[PDB]
Amino acid sequence: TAGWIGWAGRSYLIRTNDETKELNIDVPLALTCMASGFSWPVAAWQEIVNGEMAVPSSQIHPGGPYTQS
Amino acid sequence: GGYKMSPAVPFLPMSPALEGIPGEEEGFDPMGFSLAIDIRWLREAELKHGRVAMLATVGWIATDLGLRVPGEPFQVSTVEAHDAMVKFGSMPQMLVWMGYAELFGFLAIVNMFEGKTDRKPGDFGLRGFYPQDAKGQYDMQVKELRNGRLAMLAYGGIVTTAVLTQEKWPFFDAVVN
Amino acid sequence: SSSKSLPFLPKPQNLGGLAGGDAEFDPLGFSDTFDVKWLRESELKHGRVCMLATVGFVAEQYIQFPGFTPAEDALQAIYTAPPNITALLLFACGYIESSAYDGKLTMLDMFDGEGAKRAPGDLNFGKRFLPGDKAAADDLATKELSNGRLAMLAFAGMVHHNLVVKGPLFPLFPEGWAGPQGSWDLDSTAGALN
Amino acid sequence: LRRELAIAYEDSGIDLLDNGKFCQGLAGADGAWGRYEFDPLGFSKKTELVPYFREAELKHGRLAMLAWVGMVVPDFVRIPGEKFSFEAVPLPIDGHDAFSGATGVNAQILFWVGILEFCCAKKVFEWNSLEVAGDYGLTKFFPSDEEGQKKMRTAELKNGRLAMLAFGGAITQAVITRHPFPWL
Amino acid sequence: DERDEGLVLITPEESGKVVKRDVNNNPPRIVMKTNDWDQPEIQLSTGASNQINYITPVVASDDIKAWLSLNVNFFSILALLTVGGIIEIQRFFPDTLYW
Amino acid sequence: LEADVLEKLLMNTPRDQWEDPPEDTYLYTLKTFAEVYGPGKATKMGWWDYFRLKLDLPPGFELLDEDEMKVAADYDKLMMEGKIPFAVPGPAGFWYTGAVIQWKGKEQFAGDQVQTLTEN
Ligand SMILES: CC(=O)O[C@H]1CC(C)(C)C(=C=C/C(C)=C/C=C/C(C)=C/C=C/C=C(C)/C=C/C=C(C)/C=C/[C@@]23O[C@]2(C)C[C@@H](O)CC3(C)C)[C@](C)(O)C1
Ligand code: KC2
Ligand SMILES: CC1=C(C#C/C(C)=C/C=C/C(C)=C/C=C/C=C(C)/C=C/C=C(C)/C=C/[C@@]23O[C@]2(C)C[C@@H](O)CC3(C)C)C(C)(C)C[C@H](O)C1
Ligand SMILES: CC1=C(C#C/C(C)=C/C=C/C(C)=C/C=C/C=C(C)/C=C/C=C(C)/C=C/[C@@]23O[C@]2(C)C[C@@H](O)CC3(C)C)C(C)(C)C[C@H](O)C1
Repeated sequence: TAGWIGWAGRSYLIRTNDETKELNIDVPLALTCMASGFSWPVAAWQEIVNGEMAVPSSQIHPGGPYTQS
Repeated sequence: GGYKMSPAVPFLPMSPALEGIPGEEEGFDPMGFSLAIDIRWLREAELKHGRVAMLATVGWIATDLGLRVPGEPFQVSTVEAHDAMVKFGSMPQMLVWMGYAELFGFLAIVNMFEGKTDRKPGDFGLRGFYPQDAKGQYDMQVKELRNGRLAMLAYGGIVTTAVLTQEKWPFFDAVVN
Repeated sequence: SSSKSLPFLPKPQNLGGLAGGDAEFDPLGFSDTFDVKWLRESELKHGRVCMLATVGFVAEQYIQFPGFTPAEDALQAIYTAPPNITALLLFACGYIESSAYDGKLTMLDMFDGEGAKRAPGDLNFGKRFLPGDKAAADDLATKELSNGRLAMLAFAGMVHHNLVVKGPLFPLFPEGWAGPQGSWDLDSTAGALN
Repeated sequence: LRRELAIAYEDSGIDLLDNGKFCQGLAGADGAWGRYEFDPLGFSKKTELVPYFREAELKHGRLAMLAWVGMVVPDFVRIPGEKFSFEAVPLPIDGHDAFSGATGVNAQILFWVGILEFCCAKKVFEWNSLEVAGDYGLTKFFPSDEEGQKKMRTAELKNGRLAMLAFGGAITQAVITRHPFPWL
Repeated sequence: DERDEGLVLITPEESGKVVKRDVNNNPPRIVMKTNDWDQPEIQLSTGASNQINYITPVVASDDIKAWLSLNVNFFSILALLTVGGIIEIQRFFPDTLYW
Repeated sequence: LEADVLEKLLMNTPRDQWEDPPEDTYLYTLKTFAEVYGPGKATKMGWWDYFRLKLDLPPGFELLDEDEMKVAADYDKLMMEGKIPFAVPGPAGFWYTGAVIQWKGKEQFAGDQVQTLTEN
């Protein structure tokens, strides 16, 4: 159930990609993602394997600078 | 010629909202409810009340005269029938069905107000014994409205007098002093 | 344009082109909100499962497999049945569900990219008997949908009749039946108040 | 002259300028031999409210005209009922207490009067003007001449004021004496 | 605007100069800009008028659906349904006797 | 608006604001409604419109009097001149002793030198 919730949510976020959609929920798409999240185990393993789950750490902010530039 | 005066109250001008609607021959609205609320909503509510009250009046008359459906749970008087059937379980199911029908009525009202459909206030599409000519349709709508209004008043009187005198529907053999 | 089924409501515009929509009936706009392809696939699935379910519900009360302890109240047949065989039924259902849709099982995956050209309810099962003429094909599709809808309603009625009677389906009124008044007994707000 | 309410309502509402006449030229300020403009406290100086004042005056006069006759008649005759008999209620002044409350006899009168007033409030407020103050269209027997209409309005106002004072006198005398008509 | 169609709406400069009656036979109404977003314009009557002035608000099903689509209503409804489901499960199967 | 109340309102309002008073003032309401109603203009008003106009226009007793305005002006003038109409706090308030003291000391900008009977 928890993986279902997480998958649904991540899928809505990926599909929307907009603060406006985050604020005013696109209820049709949200319900669609909630329903679709039932195959989350297979879908998540497939994305992990194929590289669509995690992005390289060089594509995201690492944190504060610890040295001189 | 000045304003157009209400035939019902000759010393008041007819509300412009209730012109061209069935029942404008009387033009009765001294308190000016049509000047404050949409006439479409007002007429929808009036027709709903009239129909419900006609059914309620006929049902109260029938139960008071007798004619109870077969079964032990229904051997109660009309006044206590509400509570008896609420306990029995008939009334909750009836209310579920009312909620279904009223969901559809609410959709009809919303669509009418938004203009999606050219639906008249109380029209649901039923055409039975409906005259073809426009004058006949107007007369039939007026007949519906007047019978419904009479039924509203009649049900109010019936329920109140029944609760007061504890008599049957005619109330003719009742004592008042 | 008023809907045929509900002449006091606007006609739904997104459900056109599907068999069984003669009386265009979508008062709540579900076809507008969601994809009619998915909705029709789900409707077909419910119809088929429910008509098979009604037939099985009737049959189980009388006839059972050798062994397979019976349960006159077919609602209890799930508990009374061999758990391994019930799990086998679930396994076969899952295999069919996965294979028919290739893995695009979800509301988003199915009818997306490849597989969108597939008809809503078509699983390419028993299509050899589909009449060639489009008139007869559409008539058969409408017959399937009507039988499926009637089966859905009939299965709901069967289950709830079993619940109210607390007994087998076939005797509609058990001996000494007096009414369903006492079945819904758990305390409610208004019931407790009055 | 008096025009139909439909035409008269064309120019209706709270006027802001003032016809320079006593009480805007309304009828009812006329002595027996000359002109009697009675307004010691200068209430009529509120010309915008003058129509409201005349409407209220006529309402009070009509109501008190009914009330005085309703205090006189009951002692001579009563409704053919057991609860209206002289034994149940000796004098009219007792009627209020006798019929108040759960009996509903006076509650019905109050209810119907309230309904009538709710229906007439629209004229009282919106369609009130110098010419339609107290005019509900019940103009049967109204003379078809300017002088006749003015005299009839004056007679109504004078009788209404006389009954307005006479009802107070009669009710007070009846409460003080507990006696039949003559002292009321 | 359909509500005021057929009404003679005179600007404050024309007050008293225009005396033509309305379609409903009412006198002309003075229109003023208030510079208020909630009530941009206000109308005064030149005399007694017999006109429709709706006090009910104008609510659209699209507006209601947008308001419910607001994340707050969506998630509050979701949480209320979830809490009701858990409560009803506790009612129907108390004490977890099956476990 | 009555003549006396109009005179009182004009007296209360600053003179410079008569030309074009601010939006939220009785004088502004009077200007807006007198430009639309009166002689040579709309001589009638709906009962409700007139009722609202009388509700939102000021009555005579709402505005300050000549003596009250004089007292307030004297108070403000004293405080700005650096003199304090002496008062002592009492129970949930303060009494006026009827005395005018020199609040500011020899050094006007020095907060150490403000005069008080206790120290000065
Ligand atoms: C090569 C290949 O692929 O094979 C082919 C083979 C073949 C045969 C050619 C094919 C097919 C078609 C099939 C198998 C079609 C089956 C259709 C069924 C089983 C329909 C059941 C309807 C039940 C209804 C309406 C029940 C209705 C029940 C009702 C109304 C019950 C109502 C009551 O229960 C209620 C609700 C309460 C009770 O107390 C009272 C009663 C009245 C009994 C395929 C698909 O091409 C595949
Ligand atoms: C200012 C002094 C003054 C006083 C102190 C005073 C006192 C009383 C008292 C109590 C002591 C009574 C009971 C009484 C009664 C009536 N007064 Mg009178 N009155 C005063 C002045 C005038 C004027 C100027 C007129 C007038 C009139 C009438 C009429 C006629 C009504 C009619 O039939 O129209 C009646 C009944 C008018 C008229 O025409 O009288 C022939 C008229 O013009 N009064 N008046
Ligand atoms: C109060 C009182 C009394 C009284 C009274 C009075 C005046 C009572 C009045 C009662 C009254 C006036 C009751 C009307 C009922 C009308 C009904 C039920 C109409 C149904 C109509 C139906 C079902 C129509 C349906 C259809 O149109 C539909 C929807 C569409 C088309 O397919 C056509 C058809 C036809 C199929 C006494 C007795 C005098 C004294 C006592 O002391 C106190
Ligand atoms: C019985 C009763 C009840 C009651 C009651 C009711 C309805 C009571 C009603 C009382 C009422 C209606 C009382 C009027 C008084 C009028 C006065 C005082 C007029 C003075 C007038 C004076 C002093 C002077 C007038 C003039 O100087 C003027 C202005 C100008 C001059 O040119 C002419 C004259 C000199 C004449 C209850 C509560 C309903 C139930 C309870 O159970 C008991």
